[PDB]
Amino acid sequence: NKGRIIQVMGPVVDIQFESGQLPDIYNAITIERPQGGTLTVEAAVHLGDNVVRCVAMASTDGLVRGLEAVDTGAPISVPVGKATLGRVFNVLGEPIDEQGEVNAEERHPIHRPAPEFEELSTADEILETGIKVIDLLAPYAKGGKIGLFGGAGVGKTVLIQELINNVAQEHGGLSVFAGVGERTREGNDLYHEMKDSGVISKTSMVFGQMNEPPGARLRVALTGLTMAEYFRDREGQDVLLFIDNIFRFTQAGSEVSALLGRMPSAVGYQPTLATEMGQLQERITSTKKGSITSIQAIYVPADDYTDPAPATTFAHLDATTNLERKLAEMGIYPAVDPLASTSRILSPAVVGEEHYRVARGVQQVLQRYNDLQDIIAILGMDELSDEDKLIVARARKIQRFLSQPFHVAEQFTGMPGKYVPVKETVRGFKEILEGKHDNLPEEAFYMVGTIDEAVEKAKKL
Amino acid sequence: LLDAKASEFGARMTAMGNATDNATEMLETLTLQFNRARQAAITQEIAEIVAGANALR
Amino acid sequence: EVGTVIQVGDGIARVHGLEKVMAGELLEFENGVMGMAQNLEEDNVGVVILGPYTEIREGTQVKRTGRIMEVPVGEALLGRVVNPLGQPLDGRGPIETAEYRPIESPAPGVMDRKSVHEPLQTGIKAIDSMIPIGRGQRELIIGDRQTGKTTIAIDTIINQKGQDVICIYVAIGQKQSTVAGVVETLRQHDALDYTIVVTASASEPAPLLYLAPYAGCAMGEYFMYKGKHALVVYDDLSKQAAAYRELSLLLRRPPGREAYPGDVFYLHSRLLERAAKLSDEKGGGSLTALPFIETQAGDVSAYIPTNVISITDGQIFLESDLFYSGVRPAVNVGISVSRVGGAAQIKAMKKVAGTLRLDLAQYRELQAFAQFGSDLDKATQAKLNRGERTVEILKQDEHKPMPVEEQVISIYAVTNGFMDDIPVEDVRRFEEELLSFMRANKDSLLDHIRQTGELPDTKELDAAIEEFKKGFTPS
Amino acid sequence: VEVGTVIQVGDGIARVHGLEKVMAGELLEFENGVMGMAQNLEEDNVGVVILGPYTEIREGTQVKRTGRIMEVPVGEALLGRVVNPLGQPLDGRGPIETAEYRPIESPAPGVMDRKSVHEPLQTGIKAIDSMIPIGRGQRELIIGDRQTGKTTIAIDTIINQKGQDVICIYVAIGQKQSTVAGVVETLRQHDALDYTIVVTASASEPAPLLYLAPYAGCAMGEYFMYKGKHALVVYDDLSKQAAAYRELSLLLRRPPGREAYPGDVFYLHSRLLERAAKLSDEKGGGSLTALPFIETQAGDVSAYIPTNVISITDGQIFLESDLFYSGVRPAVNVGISVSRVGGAAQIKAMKKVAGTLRLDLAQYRELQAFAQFDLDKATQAKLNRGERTVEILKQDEHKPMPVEEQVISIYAVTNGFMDDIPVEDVRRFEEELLSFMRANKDSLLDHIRQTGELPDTKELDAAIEEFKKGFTPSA
Ligand SMILES: Nc1ncnc2c1ncn2[C@@H]1O[C@H](COP(=O)(O)OP(=O)(O)O)[C@@H](O)[C@H]1O
Ligand SMILES: Nc1ncnc2c1ncn2[C@@H]1O[C@H](COP(=O)(O)OP(=O)(O)O)[C@@H](O)[C@H]1O
Ligand SMILES: Nc1ncnc2c1ncn2[C@@H]1O[C@H](COP(=O)(O)OP(=O)(O)O)[C@@H](O)[C@H]1O
Ligand SMILES: [Mg+2]
Ligand SMILES: [Mg+2]
Ligand SMILES: [Mg+2]
Repeated sequence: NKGRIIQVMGPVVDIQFESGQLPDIYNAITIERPQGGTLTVEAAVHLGDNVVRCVAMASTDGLVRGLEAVDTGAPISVPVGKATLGRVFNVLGEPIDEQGEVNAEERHPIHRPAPEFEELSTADEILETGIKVIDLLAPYAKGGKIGLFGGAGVGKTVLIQELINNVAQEHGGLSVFAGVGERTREGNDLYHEMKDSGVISKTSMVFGQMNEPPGARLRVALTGLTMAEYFRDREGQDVLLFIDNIFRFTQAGSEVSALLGRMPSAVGYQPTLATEMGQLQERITSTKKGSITSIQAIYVPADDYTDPAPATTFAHLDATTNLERKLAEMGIYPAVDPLASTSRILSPAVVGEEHYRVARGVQQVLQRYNDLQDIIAILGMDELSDEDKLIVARARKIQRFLSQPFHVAEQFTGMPGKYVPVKETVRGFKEILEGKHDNLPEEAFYMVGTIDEAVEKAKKL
Repeated sequence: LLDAKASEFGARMTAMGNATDNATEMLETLTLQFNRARQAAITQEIAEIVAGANALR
Repeated sequence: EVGTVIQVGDGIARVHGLEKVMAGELLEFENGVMGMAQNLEEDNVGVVILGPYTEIREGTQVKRTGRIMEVPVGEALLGRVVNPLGQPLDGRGPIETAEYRPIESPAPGVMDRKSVHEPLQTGIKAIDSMIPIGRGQRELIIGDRQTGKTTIAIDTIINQKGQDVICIYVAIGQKQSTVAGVVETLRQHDALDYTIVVTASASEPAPLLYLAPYAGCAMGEYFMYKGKHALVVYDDLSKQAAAYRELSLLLRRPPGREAYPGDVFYLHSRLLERAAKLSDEKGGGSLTALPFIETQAGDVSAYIPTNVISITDGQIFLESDLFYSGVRPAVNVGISVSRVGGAAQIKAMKKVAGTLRLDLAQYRELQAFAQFGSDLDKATQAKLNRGERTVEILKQDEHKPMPVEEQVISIYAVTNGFMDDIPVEDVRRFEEELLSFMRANKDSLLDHIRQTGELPDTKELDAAIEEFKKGFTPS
Repeated sequence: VEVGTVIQVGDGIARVHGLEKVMAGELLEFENGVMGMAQNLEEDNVGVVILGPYTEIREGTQVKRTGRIMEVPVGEALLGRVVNPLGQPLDGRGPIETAEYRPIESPAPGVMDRKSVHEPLQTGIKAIDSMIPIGRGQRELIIGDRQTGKTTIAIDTIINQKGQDVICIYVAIGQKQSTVAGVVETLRQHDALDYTIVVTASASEPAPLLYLAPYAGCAMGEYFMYKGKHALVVYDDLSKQAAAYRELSLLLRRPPGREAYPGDVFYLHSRLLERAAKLSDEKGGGSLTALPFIETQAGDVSAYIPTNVISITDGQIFLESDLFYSGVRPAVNVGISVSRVGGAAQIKAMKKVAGTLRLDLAQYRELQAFAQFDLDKATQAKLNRGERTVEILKQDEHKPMPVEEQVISIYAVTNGFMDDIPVEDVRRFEEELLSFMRANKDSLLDHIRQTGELPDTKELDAAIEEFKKGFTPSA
């Protein structure tokens, strides 16, 4: 089926086809450029009068009205299986690593229905990250859905890179990384880092970064997800799915929304925000056939968690790491909110009675410190009771012991990174609550691994 | 000492009585600023939605 | 009868023809996918699609059914997981039933009702004592995420075990594995066999999220109009509202505050008014509603929260500050309301709860003096000691609903001063051991409250508690 | 297709009929010689944006295709010249004689075309070079209110590239032209103009030229990047560029979003700043470093346009008025400011002495605020150290310090050599110390110049102690 371009409006293209020869919605349509090369566009809306409105997957500059458009007869299909491992891809499933062809068995379409209710289950086993604040207060689950919330420049990318360094290094199964609407520098940094460590051989990489037009940023996560879905269903092996940043899928949809003919919703967003998010998100999951441990960076515009995009995303997660700027502004890294960060597996049944009690004890001390901050600021420190003065002292030490130097952030911290086991983390915060380190200064707790390292650091001061 | 203590606590009554009256004055000023911003935010948000809808039609 | 599609996009199809179609009529596309006529315009019919739309194109034909949307109802849906169309999702075969009801159905009138006088026990001490819910009432559960909203509804459903009350948990816009987790929790506590689970997950089309509460309401109404009693939970109406907004904006109906149309209030009021307490002439059955609202950063004055607050008979406000402190359930008693009030309680609970709401109000009002220890006069000294002890009784573990007879004795003990001698940290252990003592030995005092709905002889009850208090070992 | 006709025109926005097979985003030439840019290819008409004066462009004016995209002159001929976004000279020193040209629109280097940022771009400012270091190929936002010192940082950075073989490009967007003339004279007086290109789209210019100005300046920098040389580009500022793009979009009747900006306002700056990069050794190893500007209103970093540009760049330098007027100049907020390349952009000497400096001073400023509400020994020592370090990071405008001298000054204060010196004498101590080191201990400075590493710390400690014997404190 052949068509003709009648309008070009930025990333949107209207194509008139012959009567009774219309491409279905989500079909890939190729257009030969005048300059040279091929432009793939995806069918979005059937406007009427045999016209199909399409979202382009690359630049529409150079196009002319009247050019021929060819219906491929199916959605955007991309390579799957072990041929994708070690390779770097774009939105269309083409290799961008300059290492020859991709001899794949099959090519699956990027669009797909979500799994059945019968296929799904819950994630109960704990996944050790080696990061103190996460493992204690809001631990991740194996085959579960993890979300890394944060504002602009609070530490989502540094955190997800550390989780790759800690979790994916000694991982028996396979991995997938999806670069969605973020910095191309960081894709190059991560590729060469994975190449040096040897993790590249276990990992399929896809990139559709913020240089690209919206259509590329809209569908690049599906390209990566389709590869992860193969490793879950077809092969019998565990999968790690890293996405940075999933917000850019929603933003990409918001860019094309008004040009597709859709009236705007609240806060400048598309009216189909929740439906578009759900139909992508519900595919990202573990099933009875296989396990996907998904870790997704989630941008919070204007540091506003009430924003429709991050607010709607909260429903799709089993654990949430809530980054806040006020902690990052002090130098507390990772800047994890100890109260607002949550997990479905934070309970005595999973992590034990001691872990839950210590974790809850930390939250009550830090909650009481926040209630006193506004009182102390005006009326002074010495007007408090002896109980509250001790709570303030321990809260500030706890807050600093929640900080940690990362392996991937040595160029920012200026010191070596540290891995801390869970049983060691629980022991450290327990001794601080009991009052065994009340004579150590605050800086001793700042930027260390174990509680033993805090005792050693206090001697230097 | 007892007379000086009486003077101390009397002086604290007055000072913290003023600080209470000053806090209520400031709390009203902040409540005016809040409701100025709340009304302005809703006015702007709804105006941008309606402006966006009129651009299509 | 027949019409052809002009344009398709985003779960919406505009159809040429269908000249005698009804507003809200069920339509069938040629591939078997269903639709609903929402907009009747001069030259087309705006149809919302109740399924996948990738095979729907221009030139696709649509048929009239001549019927409004119905759902299967009755005993066959008990223990089952279904979608808003009544189709089973649990993978446990079909739903055999002759009984059907329409999704859109008129609520009982002013003369069809009787005042709400019967308790619907949640089993949660804070709710049952000071914010009581009655059979036929609509009580909003409202608060930010991770405040304990869903838990309260699940614990309420579990507490209906052996009370002859059919429960209905409607999930709107949730992750489907989270819904799978909820039904497993109900299964483990033996709550599922009298419960219907309606789920329209986030990947479902927007019309199913929109229609999910109405489908669950119809299933509850079957038991109401047959003389029985039922409970419906909408979790949540925020995501339902957003789904209806999506469709209205796509059908180009004019936007207002937060881009919602002018009939979004009408949407929720039409839903919630169908929950009611019928009169003796109409059989005396009831439907109790527990709608949810997820607020953002505590903004109760946002548009959709404001709508559902005014519609309902009361609100159970939850808060993050209380949740993080360890006050769980995290119920703010000061701002929470039940307009039905004492009428929804038995005589025993009504009598003991008067002092409880008085004591708890004075504690949180005079909490500024709490840090100034032992400088205060003995009037405010004992009230702070009493107040912090009543807070510990109002704390309650997850999935452990208490019978009303055990609640009233626990509230009676703390309010009359039988726990003033015992330390603050031992109050919760003192409660658990006291009720274990009362269940085993002094069952006659418990059984009096079960049968009569009133307190037993107070001096006999005082004697029973004092025997336990000597046997108890503090620490 | 041969010749088009202007059917309507207003506010520098013509609508053309006749051009059938015109390309998307094509350069067009009007009858009088003024150029234009065809935005959207609609079915009937073509919306053309005029790139120049529109006084003589009436209805019935002839338009013709060029068959090309928008293009600018590049190379050595632009060095020391003041041009507009089209490339036409405004200084009145003859025409720009050059054969090399580059387009306005050009793709960014891909994932495999880049190498990680590893080479310093020395600003000569201690606060930036130590705590928020910029590397060759990095994008570093300079953000803050009016009169906070943003332009001064960019001009001082440009001046510091004297003899370092880095071609600078200062892009003025929406400024008054007399201020741009003053900037040109400041570069002339400091002998920085020889290696600097001054692109200017003043406030009197049409909005399309303000819109197009950063892309023109980017293209002039890309020339040197792809040759294997290194270049720095300053966009002063992108707030006025975005405002000019908003004007452009609203005049073309494109649908408005937040603050009346179009949906692709993020994309505008993302594709611009992505073109700034550090190329791989395989593609020549050149670079383009970018200093975009944002003007905040009342310190509102969380506004719409500021957070878009923060989310694009590799960190930001945030300047505030309260710091500026309290004596902290440059007025860098250590907590909000950050570098996303970090230690990789510093030489090993700076990396070792200032590796933890930003985190230490972030902790200091929090502790300073908390201390105001009699402290202990270890905590009081941290405040005394931090207070002295703050004085070192203070610096006058137009006084660049070589990186070797910065290392010695930061090494001295962070290793406690100024603990016995009063706070008011720290800046005089620094000036006298470096003057002593230049005159008598240059081999220690020169070791840092040549190797990029610290000298022997034993010898360095002794050399600083030797200086202190001849220092007289005022207090
Ligand atoms: N764990 C950390 N330790 C030290 N510095 C950090 C850490 N996380 C973030 N930062 C600082 O903040 C910057 C921004 O981090 P990034 O992950 O890029 O933010 P975003 O949340 O926008 O992805 C980093 O370049 C670094 O300077
Ligand atoms: N009374 C309680 N005691 C202890 N934990 C609770 C209690 N109520 C709820 N929780 C826990 O706190 C979390 C609150 O989330 P949830 O009940 O889903 O509320 P929401 O629906 O508002 O997110 C759950 O993970 C639950 O296990
Ligand atoms: N380090 C400094 N020391 C003293 N004065 C400074 C310094 N930096 C900037 N200034 C002064 O601040 C004023 C504003 O500088 P400018 O760079 O124009 O700020 P902006 O571009 O943010 O408006 C100028 O008068 C300049 O002399
Ligand atoms: Mg990031
Ligand atoms: Mg919930
Ligand atoms: Mg300036």
